[PDB]
Amino acid sequence: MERVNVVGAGLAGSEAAWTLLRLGVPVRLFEMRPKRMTPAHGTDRFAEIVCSNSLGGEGETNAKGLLQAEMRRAGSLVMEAADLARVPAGGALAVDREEFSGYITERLTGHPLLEVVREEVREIPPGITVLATGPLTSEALAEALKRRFGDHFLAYYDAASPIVLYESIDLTKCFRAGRYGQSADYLNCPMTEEEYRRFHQALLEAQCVPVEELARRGYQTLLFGPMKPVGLVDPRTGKEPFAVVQLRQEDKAGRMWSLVGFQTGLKWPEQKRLIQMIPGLENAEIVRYGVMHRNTYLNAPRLLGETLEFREAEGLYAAGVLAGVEGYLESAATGFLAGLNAARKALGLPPVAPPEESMLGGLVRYLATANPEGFQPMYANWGLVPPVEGRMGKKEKRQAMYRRGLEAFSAWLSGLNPPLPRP
Ligand SMILES: Cc1cc2nc3c(=O)[nH]c(=O)nc-3n(C[C@H](O)[C@H](O)[C@H](O)COP(=O)(O)OP(=O)(O)OC[C@H]3O[C@@H](n4cnc5c(N)ncnc54)[C@H](O)[C@@H]3O)c2cc1C
Repeated sequence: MERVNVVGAGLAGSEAAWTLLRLGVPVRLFEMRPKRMTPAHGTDRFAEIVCSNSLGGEGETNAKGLLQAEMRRAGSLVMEAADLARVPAGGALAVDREEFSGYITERLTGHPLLEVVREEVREIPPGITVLATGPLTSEALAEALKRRFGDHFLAYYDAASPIVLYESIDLTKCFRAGRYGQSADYLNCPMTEEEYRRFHQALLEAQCVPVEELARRGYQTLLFGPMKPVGLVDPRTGKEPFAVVQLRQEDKAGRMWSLVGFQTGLKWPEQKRLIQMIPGLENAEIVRYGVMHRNTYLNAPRLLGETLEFREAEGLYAAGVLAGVEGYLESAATGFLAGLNAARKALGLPPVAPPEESMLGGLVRYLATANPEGFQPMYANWGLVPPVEGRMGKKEKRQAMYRRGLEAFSAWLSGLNPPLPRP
């Protein structure tokens, strides 16, 4: 019909291309490597794994585990490669990285419907196009995306604060409120002077400014910063608290709230330790840890639909880190969806999206509808899907969520018209 462009042959680009091919749609796959390398890549292989060889935990209480199962059910090339290249790593799905990318490279390159172009794409290609250029998207394409969609809707670094599950918050210790300049819908966690003092020092021991760097500059620094109580009034004392930690709603459904101004580079167990010191958050469940690093991505809530098609550019898609996710598997899975919808478009069919119970479904809903102001990248986590009701233990609830999501995803796949062929 029409040959579809896929820009970038990483995790997301490789899966997109494959999905197009599986549906008999011809692909033009651009990859600048090796003509131009990124600071993190060392080969010219498709889907090169640049760091850890882990695709995440595979257990039935792990959100990444559910996403693995969905992609396996979908006949994903990345999962096929991963299962073949698997090496023992207790708990996690880990791979021999060269075998993995070699297998993926061979399968794609040897497909007759696939044409590979070894060039840096400097402008958005016309026609039906999937952009999947990753955290180290070439500067020229990044600037082309800004020119086309707006210079505040692409970032070159993230600065993400920890996000906690709302249902894990002890709300008796908080209050909704804003100060002048703020929306009245922040959650506030008040601290006494002694509570702040101990918090500040634990932060020293834990080691757009990273929050720990502010502590390091002194006791007063945080208080002048993101923990300033000015303009707030505790309705439990009728007074302005000594200090506060504010939380803001991140997802449309309200299951996920971030700590305001808590961008951080602390190790994950240190973040957990620190957050559980905050009144209201003592047994809060962190579902997305804070990070700050070089990372090119689009503001998905301002730009994309749940289908991963650009809302204001028909037949254009983003996948992977560029689309606002984080993680090898998350990149591949959004690659799959974007490739599926791009293929459908080429075939004159309307777009689809997985259900909200599935991890991929929960993930793309979040990309499309999360809080757009200061949007940060998201990885798979249980905050993304509806909870299971009950008084049974956490592990049992999560197992149920896993089973319900994989079942919803499988039914969705089965309903596909046209269907994806068996692997
Ligand atoms: C240093 C580092 C460490 C990471 N560690 C982990 C980790 O431990 N675990 C984890 O889950 N994830 C990790 N990631 C995060 C992320 O999940 C991976 O980067 C993942 O590969 C993202 O998939 P992707 O397809 O979106 O991007 P990529 O896999 O990077 O694919 C993008 C491709 O597009 C190409 N490209 C870029 N610009 C152009 C252009 N203009 N024209 C043509 N081609 C272009 C690139 O050469 C690249 O091949 C890490 C990332 C980095 C940078």
